[PDB]
Amino acid sequence: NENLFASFIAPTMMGLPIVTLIIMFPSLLFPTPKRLINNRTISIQQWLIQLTSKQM
Amino acid sequence: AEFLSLSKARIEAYEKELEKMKNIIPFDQMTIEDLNEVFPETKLDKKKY
Repeated sequence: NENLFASFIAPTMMGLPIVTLIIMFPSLLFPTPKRLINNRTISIQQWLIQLTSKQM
Repeated sequence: AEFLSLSKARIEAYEKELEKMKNIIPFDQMTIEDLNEVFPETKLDKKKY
């Protein structure tokens, strides 16, 4: 009888706030450049697609 | 007469082919359309791989 765990009883809530903002928001994390050489933060997004476009 | 001029246009078109290659890039980070003359683009569903 050394280490007694505890618990807390509380409702676990998957509520539904305003969704159509939250859906659009991980689009603006990815930009798209109209340039030949890019700016070393799109350039590791642009490489990550090249990989898994060559397996599907 | 003809063969020195038919090679001269082949010298003249080759003199224009390199000078257009200097037109495409003014810098390493230059342009996404000026590099779209030598390296090609096409219509829908050309590049298989």
